[PDB]
Amino acid sequence: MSHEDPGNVSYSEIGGLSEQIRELREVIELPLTNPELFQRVGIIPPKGCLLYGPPGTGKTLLARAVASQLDCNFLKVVSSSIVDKYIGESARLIREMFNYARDHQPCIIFMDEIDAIGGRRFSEGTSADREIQR
Amino acid sequence: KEQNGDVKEAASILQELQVETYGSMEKKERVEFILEQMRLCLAVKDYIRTQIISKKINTKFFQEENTEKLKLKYYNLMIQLDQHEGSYLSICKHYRAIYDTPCIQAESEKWQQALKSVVLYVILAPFDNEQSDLVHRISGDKKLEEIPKYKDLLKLFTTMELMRWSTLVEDYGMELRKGSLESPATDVFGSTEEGEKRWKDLKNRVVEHNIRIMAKYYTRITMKRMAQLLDLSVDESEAFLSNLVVNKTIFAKVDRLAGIINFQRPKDPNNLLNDWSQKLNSLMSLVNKTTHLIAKEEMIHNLQ
Amino acid sequence: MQSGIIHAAEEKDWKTAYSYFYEAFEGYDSIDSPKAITSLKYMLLCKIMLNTPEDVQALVSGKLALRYAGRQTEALKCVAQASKNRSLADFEKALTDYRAELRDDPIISTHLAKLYDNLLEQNLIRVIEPFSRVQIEHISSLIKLSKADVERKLSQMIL
Ligand SMILES: Nc1ncnc2c1ncn2[C@@H]1O[C@H](COP(=O)(O)OP(=O)(O)O)[C@@H](O)[C@H]1O
Repeated sequence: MSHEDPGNVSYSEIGGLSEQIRELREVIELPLTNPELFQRVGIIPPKGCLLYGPPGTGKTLLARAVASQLDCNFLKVVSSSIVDKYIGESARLIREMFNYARDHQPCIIFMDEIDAIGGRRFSEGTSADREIQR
Repeated sequence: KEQNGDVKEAASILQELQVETYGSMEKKERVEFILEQMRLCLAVKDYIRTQIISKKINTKFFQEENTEKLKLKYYNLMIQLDQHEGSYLSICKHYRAIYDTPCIQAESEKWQQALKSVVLYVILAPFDNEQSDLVHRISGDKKLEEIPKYKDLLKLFTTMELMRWSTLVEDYGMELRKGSLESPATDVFGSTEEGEKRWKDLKNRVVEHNIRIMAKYYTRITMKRMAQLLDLSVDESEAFLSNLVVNKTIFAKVDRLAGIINFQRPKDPNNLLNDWSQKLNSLMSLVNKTTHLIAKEEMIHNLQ
Repeated sequence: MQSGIIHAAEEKDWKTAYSYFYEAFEGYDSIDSPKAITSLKYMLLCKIMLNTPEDVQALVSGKLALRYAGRQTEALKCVAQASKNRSLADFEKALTDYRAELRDDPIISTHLAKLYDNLLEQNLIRVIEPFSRVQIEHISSLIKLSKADVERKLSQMIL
């Protein structure tokens, strides 16, 4: 999920949501390119962003264009291939993900379709639910 | 500048000072603007803010190399902040800082008065190792001989002894008023309020100077011989020793119902026997070891 | 405010009560001048009585105190300075000079007598330090006071 994605046209290809196009730029591209202004006003930049809407609004496509800029410092995740057959062995993957992302300083993590791993909560359902929730 | 400012008009700039420290600081513009207001603070008779805002100054050096007329030349206005209290050691390094500008601008008249200026108060600073070594660095100067009175000032350096303040004024009464440059000596004694303070400071320098060597070379000392070797009332000697022992820079014990006083320290027999063992070990066995080896070399050099 | 008042009424905790005065003044901040103006006297009174004098001049040197400067904070300046210098005569001088400004304590008897009796040996620690074998009339001179109560006082010291 590091050296895997092929290239892509820039966001010039997509259109119709340029408000959002610029809007993600302030949370991702700007705070690393020019962190000075955040210090001048004295306010920490945002941390995480969510994308939602009907299917085929170009949600995956926009992330494709964004990752098409760096192409080297971008991690992508289906949020479904994380499960396994063992008891642990899945959280640890998350650990080393955040540890590699700790290794490289300007890391971008992408996770599609959290609803697989997302969930909300359960009143003591099945044990596999407990593996997931952990 | 239109109204020429006042307390308030000078207070106007006070709110927009740190602005372009965050906007952007330029080594030839932001410096001149950032030093500009603190003089107006000086006109306001405010120093607590002047030193704080000035703390951004002494981090904005390393452009004096290209800035001649301004960078090293506001410091003259910085001894107005350094000058309010008795920070006589603070300006010590200062006048060496400004000592170069009349040397880069190699003139040797304003530079000349820089020589006397930097030195006329190093005696006027309380004693520190920073004084004892800085007097060494100012010592051995290739231009220090330009001031022939620097040696008469050098008498105050080591083992002081007979540096009687009366003879001092007898040798120094014309460096205050007379002279060729005479301006730092004017700041020392010319101005009545400043000069007077430095008369008393000089006294301070004198008595405190002698007291140290007294502790250096006196087991005990009679009260009368102290009052006479200081030329002042025994009560005044009580003041000088009291405010110096509360200073605890020189320990003493004025046993006053007999007057005889000591400059020494008690002796734990652990300490006494420790030192006896010290001399017995170090300077009895080691040098003994060395002497035999030089003696062995003597055979090799002379007859086999 | 009256939390710090009665919490300081028995003289057991001279820190948390100070926190009550600081809290009450912060509440009176910029909304009640007559009530906020009185908090400083009690906060700095509890600090000087706490024997931490320099932070009084520090607090009054704070920009918040500049909003509420006046004859009372000036009266606390000289008192904190005399306490700092350990002067039986400077303290008496400020006490006499700003007496009307000084009377405002609800209990000026204990608050002045206790700090004073502190000031006695506060004086003695300096005025006795530089010597070992003294004749007592001179130290009665330097203290500027009779020597009998000096004998009982210092005797209280060694005791
Ligand atoms: N504005 C657009 N321009 C070009 N293609 C688009 C646009 N919007 C949507 N698409 C197409 O729709 C797909 C969006 O899929 P995706 O972002 O994964 O949505 P979902 O996650 O809901 O399936 C892309 O493969 C893309 O080809």
